[PDB]
Amino acid sequence: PISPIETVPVKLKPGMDGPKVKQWPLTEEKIKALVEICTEMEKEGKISKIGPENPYNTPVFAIKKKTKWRKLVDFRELNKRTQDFWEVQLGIPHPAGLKKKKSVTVLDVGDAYFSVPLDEDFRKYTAFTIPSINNETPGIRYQYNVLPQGWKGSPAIFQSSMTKILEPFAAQNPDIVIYQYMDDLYVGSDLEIGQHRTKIEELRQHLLRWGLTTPDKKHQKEPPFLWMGYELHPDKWTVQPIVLPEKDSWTVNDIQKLVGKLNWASQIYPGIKVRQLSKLLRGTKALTEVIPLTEEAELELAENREILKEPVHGVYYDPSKDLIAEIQKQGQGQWTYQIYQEPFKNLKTGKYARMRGAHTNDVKQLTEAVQKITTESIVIWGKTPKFKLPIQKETWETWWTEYWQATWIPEWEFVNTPPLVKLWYQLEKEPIVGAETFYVDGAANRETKLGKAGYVTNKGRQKVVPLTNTTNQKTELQAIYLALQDSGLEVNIVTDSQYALGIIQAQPDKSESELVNQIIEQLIKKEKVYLAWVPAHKGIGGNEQVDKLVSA
Amino acid sequence: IETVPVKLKPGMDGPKVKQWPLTEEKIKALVEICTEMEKEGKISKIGPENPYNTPVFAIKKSTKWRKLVDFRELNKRTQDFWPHPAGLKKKKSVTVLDVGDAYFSVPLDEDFRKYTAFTIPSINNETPGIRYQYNVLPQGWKGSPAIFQSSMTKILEPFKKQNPDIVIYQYMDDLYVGSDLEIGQHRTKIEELRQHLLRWGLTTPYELHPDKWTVQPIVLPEKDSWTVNDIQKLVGKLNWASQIYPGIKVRQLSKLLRGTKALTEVIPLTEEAELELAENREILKEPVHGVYYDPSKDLIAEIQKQGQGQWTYQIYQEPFKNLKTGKYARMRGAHTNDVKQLTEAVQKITTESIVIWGKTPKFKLPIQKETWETWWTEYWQATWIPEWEFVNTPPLVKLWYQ
Ligand SMILES: CCC(=O)N(C)CCOc1ccccc1Oc1cccn2cc(C#N)cc12
Ligand SMILES: [Mg+2]
Ligand SMILES: [Mg+2]
Ligand SMILES: [Mg+2]
Repeated sequence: PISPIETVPVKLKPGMDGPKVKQWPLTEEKIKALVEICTEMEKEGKISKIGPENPYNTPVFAIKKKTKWRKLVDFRELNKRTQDFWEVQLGIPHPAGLKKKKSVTVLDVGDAYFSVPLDEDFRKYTAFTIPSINNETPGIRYQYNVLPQGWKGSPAIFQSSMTKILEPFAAQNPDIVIYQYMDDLYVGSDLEIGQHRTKIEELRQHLLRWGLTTPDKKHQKEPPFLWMGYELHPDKWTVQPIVLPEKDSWTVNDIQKLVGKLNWASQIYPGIKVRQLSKLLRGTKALTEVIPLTEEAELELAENREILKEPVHGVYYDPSKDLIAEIQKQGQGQWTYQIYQEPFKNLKTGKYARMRGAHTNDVKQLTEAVQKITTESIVIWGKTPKFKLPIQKETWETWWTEYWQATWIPEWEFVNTPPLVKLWYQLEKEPIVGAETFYVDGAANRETKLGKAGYVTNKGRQKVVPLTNTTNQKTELQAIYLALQDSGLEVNIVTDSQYALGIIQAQPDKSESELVNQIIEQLIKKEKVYLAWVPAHKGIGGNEQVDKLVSA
Repeated sequence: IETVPVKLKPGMDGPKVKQWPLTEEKIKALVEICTEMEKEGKISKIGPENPYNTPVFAIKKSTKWRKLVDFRELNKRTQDFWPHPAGLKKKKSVTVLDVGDAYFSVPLDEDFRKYTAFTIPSINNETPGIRYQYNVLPQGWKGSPAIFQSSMTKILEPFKKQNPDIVIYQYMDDLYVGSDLEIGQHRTKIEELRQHLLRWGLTTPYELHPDKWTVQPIVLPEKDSWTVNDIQKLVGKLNWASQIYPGIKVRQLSKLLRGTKALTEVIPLTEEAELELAENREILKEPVHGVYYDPSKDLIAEIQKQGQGQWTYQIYQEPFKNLKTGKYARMRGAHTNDVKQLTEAVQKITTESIVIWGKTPKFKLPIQKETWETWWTEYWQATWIPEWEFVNTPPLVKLWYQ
């Protein structure tokens, strides 16, 4: 049934005309199916036979996936030529953000698109043709009067129409919640299940008056609902079950689909990790290129299969209770969080394991995790949560104060659940008295890639180590590593490398580079370290001598 | 009553910018504001055949909520339109008047209205946004003051006639009114102009003093006893500053370090070394030689967290050729946290920048992007929005501007 809703005006992209895609010939079987479908659709006003003048065409086809037939049109050309529309909703509501309702009904709109009219001046550009037997005769000219399935504007214009159509009904029933999604409606209420069925029946007949057919009270989908990868029970939600494949070889494609399913599971499965797995895609040359699995990826995947063994569910949302988020460290770089209002009733879970830089530290990463949780809470619930964090005010205050970058720290309470989050070391702010002063330098032949790291101390010690296949930057770090290695528990280091200074002052506790991870181990073992910088090749003293040494 | 034809620059379509998500509190406020704006005909709802979008935000200028539209992308796409008073920066006082409400009495070219479309987002994708477009001249669109300009000249001509030495500059939704009068005479002159504006049906609700603000000169430490480390810092800082002031020398200062000395060893400041440093404090006093403002090139601002509520900034167009530098201080006053501080600093720099050159700078902000995208509106008061990007402050840039 075509609805008496107003039509949305539609224009072609300016300076383009309608598609003239000539129709491909069809088997007499398919031609018969189309003619009978098209007459039935003509009967219902969905399409109309058109004169000879309409110069447009779009190929048509007939199929019946191996009972009934369906008519399929290829609007690819017409789509390319028609104006853009306000993007139909992409994002979908997240089950953890639904409010518990006593009865929820699922209505499917039958032939949604065909129930809505297509504005008049645009109908000419939908013309299509049912081939004659073998071009023996001229074919049938038809054009659409409703939103064609597969045309670019149908999804947005349908949703717009549905929204307008709903308004008057929602007006007189502010006690009924209606979600609109594609050609579905999800109608919830806490009314007595009796008058709830009453209101559903009202809404169905309101939609029928506007041309929208709805399922009978005996065909309305029953719970728990299979919806967009989820299971929506009346009192809990969870994801639909995940099947991780077992393979001897893995292509870039198998891995991608695998990080996908694990990402999917992390919204309710606490503990999922995908860092070492997606490291495997850092090159990802081709979707077919086989990628050997590192040992760490193997253990990651094995641990995930263990978590998937147990079954898990999330709860729905209560606007009156608080919103709370806890974060636990979960290995190097990888973090896990839960959001809940009831101490063991999770709304949802998630991960954060982004380095977003070659080197980081734990406080930086936890602060980033708190950021992603904040963005996510706003999206799902329109507010930010309270945070319960395994880090003391002393730790965090010191960091965000000393941190050269601006940082927002929410209200949180310290939760003493090891592994706690701590600064593993801190450089000195002032040079150390009675500690040996090491003047370090590195140099590398930018062509041969051979190098040396050296030092000269104030106690008169000097040393040079040879380096192969290295860079001026890697040697500058190596010189610092050397001085750490050959010093006591307290040491002053003086470098001329802004690169090396920049890395160390940042105070990382984890790195992609093994050398930087080695320096980090030294730094922890040390009791006091002061790092200082001087401009190079300015004959300062200490720096000049170790430059002379290493540059020889 | 009659509208003014408006067009986009050739070969450009309108904006399609994402709507950031908002707290239920801010969405609630935007629906209230927009419901009344529609009642008064200032905006109307729109259909799916409008693909355009500009972000909207809820801020506070007071305890009632205000609505801010980020027309940065539309402004880039309409700059087609139509001397900035260099004396404004000189005046003893400058007061800023929000005259943005003038715009809402003016029809906007019906063919251009679609380009101003915007969305009020929902929570958790429950509904698609509520979608509106503008029927009148909107605040924040750079076409609005251009269209209204003739009306503004008309309403101001009397007042300028009475007060020939008072400078009135318009930028976006604000009038900058600058005098050399005594403050009480200044604020009276402002009140007259407010009264004159109001009684001609142009509603209006911040005073600056551009004669005082100076470009900071480099400051070298003054110590009783100097260690090796102190002389190294001094030599490094002075080495940095000599990319800017040619005349700086370090020969005598670094000589004091010849050898291979412990860092904490006290070095007396010999006579020649003290002379060199005293001369260098003198060189750092004067201004740089050939640094001039090219109005075609963009202004860039950089900001450094100095700790204890302090922030240094530089505005420049070519690296190391600073048009202005400054340092902002913040009183802890309960919260005054890092983002509140950076956000206020950005507004002060932009204001200063508007006063001096008439354009806003492009900011290099020391903050994680998402953190900024999340909280910048909790403290934003201006009605304009500069461009910005996100960076990682270098190690020594901080201490050298301290
Ligand atoms: C409490 C009990 C429950 O069962 N759900 C699910 C949460 C109740 O939230 C609702 C509220 C109003 C209307 C419908 C609701 O349900 C859905 C919301 C959003 C998307 N939906 C998709 C389906 C399907 N297939 C059902 C829903
Ligand atoms: Mg919801
Ligand atoms: Mg990363
Ligand atoms: Mg060197």
